[PDB]
Amino acid sequence: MNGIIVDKEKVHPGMPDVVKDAKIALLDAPLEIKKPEFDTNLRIEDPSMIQKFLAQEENMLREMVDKIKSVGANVVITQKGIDDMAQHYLSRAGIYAVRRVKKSDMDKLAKATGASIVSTIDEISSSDLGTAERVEQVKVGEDYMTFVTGSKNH
Amino acid sequence: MNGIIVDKEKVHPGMPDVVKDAKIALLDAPLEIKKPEFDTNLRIEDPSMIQKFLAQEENMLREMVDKIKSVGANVVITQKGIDDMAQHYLSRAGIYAVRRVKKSDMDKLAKATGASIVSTIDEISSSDLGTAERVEQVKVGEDYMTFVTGSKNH
Repeated sequence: MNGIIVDKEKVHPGMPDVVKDAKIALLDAPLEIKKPEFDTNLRIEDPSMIQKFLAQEENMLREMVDKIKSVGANVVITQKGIDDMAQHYLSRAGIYAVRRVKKSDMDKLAKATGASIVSTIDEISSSDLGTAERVEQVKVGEDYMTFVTGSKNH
Repeated sequence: MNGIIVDKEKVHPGMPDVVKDAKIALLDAPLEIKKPEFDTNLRIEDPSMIQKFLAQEENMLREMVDKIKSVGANVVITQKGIDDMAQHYLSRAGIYAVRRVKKSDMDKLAKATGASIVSTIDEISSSDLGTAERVEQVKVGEDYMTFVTGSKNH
C-alpha cells in the first residue's frame, strides 16, 4: 500500500480508526469557540452578555460542523486548531479530524487529492473536497499518526 | 478581609471574577463526557452507536449543569474533573468553577460554609449548598487562585 503520512493523531478518541472512500475537507480556519475573558460591570448593564455570546459561538461552531457534513466530507484536515466542543461535534458526525497540520503538509495533501484549502467554512461546497482511497490512523510505535492512500498515483 | 485560599484557577476564562453572596456547590462527581474509544464493525451493525452515545452524554452533562443552577448554586467546587463542554456550559450559566480540588481542602471548605459534598448530582437540593460572602479569583503573583470569605467566623 502506497501513500503519505501526516504526523497527526485524530483529535477525538471516538473518531473512526479507518475511513474507506474518503472525501477530505482541507481547511485553514479555526474550529473553536471564542472564549472572551470575563469583564462585567464594565461589560454593560446586562450580565447575560458573556453568557449569550458563548451561546452564540456555540451554535455557530455546531453549524460550521453541520455545513461540513452537508457537503459529504468525512475527513477534516485543518491547518488551524480544533476546540474540544468541535472535536465532540465532529466525532458526533463521524468525521475524522486532525488539527494544526504543518503548512508544507497541507499543500502536499492539496496536490494529491485535488482538495482545495478552505479559509472560509461557509464559502465551501462538495467540489472543494479531496479524494482518497483510505484515510486511516496508524500507530508508529510510540505515537499515532494519520495515513493517506489514494489519488496519489497508480 | 479574612478567609481561605484554594490553589485553583477558574476553569473557564469567561467565568465571573468575583461572586458576591455565594451559594457553593461542593461536588465529588465528574462533570465530563465519557469519550469511548472507537471500535465499530465489532461495535454492532449500526454505526451511529458511538455517535449517539456522545449525543447521550452531551445532553446528560448539560442537564447536570442545569440541575445545579435550578438549585441556586452560583459556584462549583468539585474534587473531580470538569470537561471543556462542562466548563462551557457552566460558564454559560455564570457559575464559578474549580476542578480536582484537594481532598483536604474539600473538607476544610465543607466545615466553613456548611456545604455538603455531593457524590450524586441528581440527589442534590438547595440545602446541600454552602454559604460564603465573597468567592473570588485572586492573583498570587504568577498564578491565579480562588479566595473564599464568609461563613468562617466573625
